[PDB]
Amino acid sequence: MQRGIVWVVDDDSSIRWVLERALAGAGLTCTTFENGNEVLAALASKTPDVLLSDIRMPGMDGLALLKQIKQRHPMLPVIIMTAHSDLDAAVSAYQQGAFDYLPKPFDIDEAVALVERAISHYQE
Repeated sequence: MQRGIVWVVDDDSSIRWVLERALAGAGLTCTTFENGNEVLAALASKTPDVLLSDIRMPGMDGLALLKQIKQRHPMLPVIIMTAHSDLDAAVSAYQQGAFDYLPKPFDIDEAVALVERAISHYQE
């Protein structure tokens, strides 16, 4: 309902700036690493309110990371974020139980509200 965890794994300072500039400014918990690999160590420990997996970056990938949140506990809200590459998953994801497609670059202005959009579904 108010504030929450925000994990964004991507390889780009351009998307990391606007992102951290939105959360840190909105009081939302800002979190970043680089590739799904890093997020893994954090995933096994806890689960964010919403993450934007990336399937098109020099870091690692989005399948290896999504395979955890999907297997470990797919009940959590997840959003697919990437470019034309691997965009085919944008469809299958929906049938699998995806939330939406927030490709980058994007406007954090809309993301800030989209972050809670899913969290609400699991209102405590």
